[PDB]
Amino acid sequence: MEEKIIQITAGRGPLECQWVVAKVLKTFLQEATQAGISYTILSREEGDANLTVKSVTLQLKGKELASFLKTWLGTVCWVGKSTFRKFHQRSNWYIGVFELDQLQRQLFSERDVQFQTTRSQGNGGQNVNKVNSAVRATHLPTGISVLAQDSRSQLDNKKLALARLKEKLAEMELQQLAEQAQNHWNNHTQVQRGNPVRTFKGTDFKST
Amino acid sequence: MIQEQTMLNVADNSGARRVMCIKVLGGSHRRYAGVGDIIKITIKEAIPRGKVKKGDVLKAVVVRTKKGVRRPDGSVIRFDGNACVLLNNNSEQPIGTRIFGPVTRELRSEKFMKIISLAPEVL
Amino acid sequence: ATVNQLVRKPRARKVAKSNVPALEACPQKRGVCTRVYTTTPKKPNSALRKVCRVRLTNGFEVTSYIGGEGHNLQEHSVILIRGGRVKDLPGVRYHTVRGALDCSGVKDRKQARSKYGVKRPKA
RNA sequence: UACCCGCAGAAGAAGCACCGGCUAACUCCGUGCCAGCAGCCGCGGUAAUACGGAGGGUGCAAGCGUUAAUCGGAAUUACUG
RNA sequence: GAGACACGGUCCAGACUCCUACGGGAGGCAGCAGUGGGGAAUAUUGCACAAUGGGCGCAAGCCUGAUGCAGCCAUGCCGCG
Ligand SMILES: [Mg+2]
Ligand SMILES: [Mg+2]
Ligand SMILES: [Mg+2]
Ligand SMILES: [Mg+2]
Ligand SMILES: [Mg+2]
Ligand SMILES: [Mg+2]
Ligand SMILES: [Mg+2]
Ligand SMILES: [Mg+2]
Ligand SMILES: [Mg+2]
Ligand SMILES: [Mg+2]
Ligand SMILES: [Mg+2]
Ligand SMILES: [Mg+2]
Ligand SMILES: [Mg+2]
Ligand SMILES: [Mg+2]
Ligand SMILES: [Mg+2]
Ligand SMILES: [Mg+2]
Ligand SMILES: [Mg+2]
Ligand SMILES: [Mg+2]
Ligand SMILES: [Mg+2]
Ligand SMILES: [Mg+2]
Ligand SMILES: [Mg+2]
Ligand SMILES: [Mg+2]
Ligand SMILES: [Mg+2]
Ligand SMILES: [Mg+2]
Repeated sequence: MEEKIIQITAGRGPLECQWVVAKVLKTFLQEATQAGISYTILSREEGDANLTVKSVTLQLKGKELASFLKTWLGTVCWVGKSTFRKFHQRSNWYIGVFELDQLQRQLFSERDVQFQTTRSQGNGGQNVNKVNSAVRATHLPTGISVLAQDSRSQLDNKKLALARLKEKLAEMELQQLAEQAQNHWNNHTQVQRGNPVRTFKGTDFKST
Repeated sequence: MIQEQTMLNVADNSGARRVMCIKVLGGSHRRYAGVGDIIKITIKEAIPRGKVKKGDVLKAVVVRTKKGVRRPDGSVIRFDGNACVLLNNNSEQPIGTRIFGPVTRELRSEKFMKIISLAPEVL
Repeated sequence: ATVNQLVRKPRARKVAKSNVPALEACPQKRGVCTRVYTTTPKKPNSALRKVCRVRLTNGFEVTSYIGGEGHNLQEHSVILIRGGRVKDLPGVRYHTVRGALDCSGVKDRKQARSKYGVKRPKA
């Protein structure tokens, strides 16, 4: 059972390209359900007019996926006159299909946390020069450390350090999705207008 | 008598001119390294186009010392400076292809026969 | 314009440079096929155009154009460039010779074969 | 040995480029702003002499296109001007 | 010696390539061929000094690998196919 994430995008094209994207997405879903694979919709950001979608993301779950995909991956071309401008001459409209990447999202283990007890660096008083309530939770793979000394109860300091480590790793887990969406974005301008793997002619929408 | 921070000259053509010793190998709390001992060095200044570049950490073998080497008959051979030959950090074989200056027969062994053969004169 | 002015400073000749400077006094300058792609022409034309990136021996870099129909070139390869400029492919000053240190001829061309490097189709 | 004298047979040797205009020379079949691009102006988005093949013409040929490269046309460093 | 401070003459220093018992020694194709390399690209480790005349000698003789020249190549050009 393989997992594939694919993106269908209009590139940097007009409303005709958006309409072609919608039609190709519908045909792709119909063919996938015929082939027996399941799916879910992730993003369906709309275009600018009615029945015009800009880009869509698909989650593919099934078996023998690398054979179903290799007849779709690439550039899909629709040969037909523009329906929004009745006298435009351009006849070929190209849309792109790409294969995306996913991370290894794992729940936070607590067994990866190391605790150090040391002296709270104040100015300071002679009791805080003793107190080893400064708790340092260090995450051994990532090396990220956070210190908690808010309370003079060391159990609460340990709990606060663990909670802060949770929070701060939940900002290293959150700057990876943005970093990979910066990579998803490039696919929009990476569409190449030529060498079509599939061709649909007219409104009859015959495959070729 | 070669310690850490000791500055040695270079007796081959690997490209380096001055090195500085950063470790004496082969024991705990070792103080000194004599003729025939391996040391860990760093390159301090070199020629513009050579096999090694400044700041690299690498191995070496001691060849010439001012302190000298004793012989069974009680004699001693001194020199006017400290020199070493650069070796590979992994295989411990000389990097260059030519040896300058004399050497001694404390290097006569299965490990430094290439150095002995390349040396122009052996004391 | 007067004779006194022209003897105090004579007529200055106009200096002209070439539009294929990377050839460096040579009809060809050797380079490696670093990376191969297709680009799209600007107004008013529209197609896909086949090119290749090339690295010069002196440390520079150029871009070449693949003519004919069908090209079998990949990266990690070394070609040459003959000359000739394509405008609406902004930044392309050279044409690949059909068979220059990596390339082959146009498949099943039948006339004007000398320019596209097709060997003689002989009955 | 240059060269001089006999043998056989068209044999053992005809190919190459461009082609809308500049510039001598454009019809068709395939395709459809795709495949194809030059020296410039510019062709191809269903009717193409500008693309490919066929074909055709024209002109050359032990050579054509590209530079390294020059001069000219350029009176576009102009004393002649 | 007349002659530069010197191609194949001398001495010293230097880098590179070789022979050695380790003490020490030898060498310079930008002469004709040739090899490796570089290139986008250019010939065969051929012969007769028979001639030239440099050269050296009275000369024979010979360096001669410049010369006479070869073999090869569409390289520039010329005339041939
Ligand atoms: Mg109307
Ligand atoms: Mg105070
Ligand atoms: Mg206290
Ligand atoms: Mg042509
Ligand atoms: Mg024309
Ligand atoms: Mg004409
Ligand atoms: Mg064309
Ligand atoms: Mg049209
Ligand atoms: Mg047509
Ligand atoms: Mg001729
Ligand atoms: Mg001129
Ligand atoms: Mg003039
Ligand atoms: Mg004399
Ligand atoms: Mg002289
Ligand atoms: Mg001399
Ligand atoms: Mg000598
Ligand atoms: Mg010589
Ligand atoms: Mg020789
Ligand atoms: Mg030579
Ligand atoms: Mg060579
Ligand atoms: Mg070569
Ligand atoms: Mg040969
Ligand atoms: Mg002679
Ligand atoms: Mg010729």
